[PDB]
Amino acid sequence: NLKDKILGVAKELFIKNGYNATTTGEIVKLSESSKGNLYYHFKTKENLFLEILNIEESKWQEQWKKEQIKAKTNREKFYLYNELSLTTEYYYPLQNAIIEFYTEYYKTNSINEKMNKLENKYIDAYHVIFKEGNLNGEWSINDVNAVSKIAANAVNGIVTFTHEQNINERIKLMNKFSQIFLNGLS
Amino acid sequence: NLKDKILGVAKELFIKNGYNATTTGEIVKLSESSKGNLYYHFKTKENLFLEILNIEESKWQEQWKKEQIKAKTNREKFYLYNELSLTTEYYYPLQNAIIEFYTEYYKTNSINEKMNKLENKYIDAYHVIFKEGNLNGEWSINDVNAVSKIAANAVNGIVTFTHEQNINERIKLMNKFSQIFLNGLS
Ligand SMILES: N=C(N)c1ccc(OCCCCCOc2ccc(C(=N)N)cc2)cc1
Repeated sequence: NLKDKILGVAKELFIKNGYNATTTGEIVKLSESSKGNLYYHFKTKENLFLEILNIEESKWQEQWKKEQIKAKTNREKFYLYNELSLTTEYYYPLQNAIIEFYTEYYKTNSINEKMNKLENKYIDAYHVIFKEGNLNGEWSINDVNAVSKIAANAVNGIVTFTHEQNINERIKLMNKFSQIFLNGLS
Repeated sequence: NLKDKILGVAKELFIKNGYNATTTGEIVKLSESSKGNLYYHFKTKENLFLEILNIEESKWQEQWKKEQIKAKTNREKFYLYNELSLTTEYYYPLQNAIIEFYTEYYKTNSINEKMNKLENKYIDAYHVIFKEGNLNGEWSINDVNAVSKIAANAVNGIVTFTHEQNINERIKLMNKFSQIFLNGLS
């Protein structure tokens, strides 16, 4: 494909480099396509980027739904989601670029928007898990929205700022995290 | 001194223009030094920047030392340290140069080695708090190093990824997090 082949190349650079880093020049020279191409569906370069962010979040959320089945209690769904976060090839590998992207677009208002709409998906999984856990009586949270935001950010932190040491050590910490977090909910 | 003048000038340049655009040549002339002297003290821009980061960490340590007297118990020092981290990073001018530097060297090993000596210094704050907490029956944790790595990165995610919300909300969420987390340890 083409419209779907650019996405694929940019994704690679954005990760393999960063937002500021990788450039529309490089995107094109490693992919092969005129400039305008990136102008219809791809308004700006930050449009191509918010696009990739959309796919990835979709894909990771899809995979998680095709995987949460292995977890009976929501308590277990919480643990599972946090460990899978460490291994997916989706979304989380773009956190640095995103961090960077935000530190240079928070100055526009069209940014504090999309970058905040994508946040709804991001925290949704925890919302379902947490609200469902309330219905299922596993715990009793009155500020589900706050708790979901906190879990998602905390977890994205462990996933993102421990990205150097051994994966089993990480999975270990993440499980100890899920342990402590949930134990503090009640 | 000439060494400290290089550090001070570079720090300002990195803040005004960020990492990528700042050159050792700018640094040499503005501090009235030489490529040779700069080579002798730091070898490279990356190294120079890492040295700056260590000085910054010390300054941050010394500041924590004074501010933590506002907290009798370690339960308090925990709440206070997290809140501080969120508020001071909100207006820390080096954060962009730092974001630009990490997301651009978390691939190399030359650099990625030291970053961890540095990241470990930051995690120590938690280690001290938690150990002290044990010795005063505020809690009993048997995996101090571990809970410490977790608190550090979890807090870190909350500081880094919430960046699209009004400041009191973020402080509200950070404090809620400290409450939950400290609750799951008891
Ligand atoms: N001249 C001075 N007085 C001075 C100079 C530099 C300084 O350095 C501030 C660094 C601020 C950014 C603080 O960033 C974090 C992020 C996360 C955690 C955490 N997760 N614990 C802790 C700190 C402090 C004081």
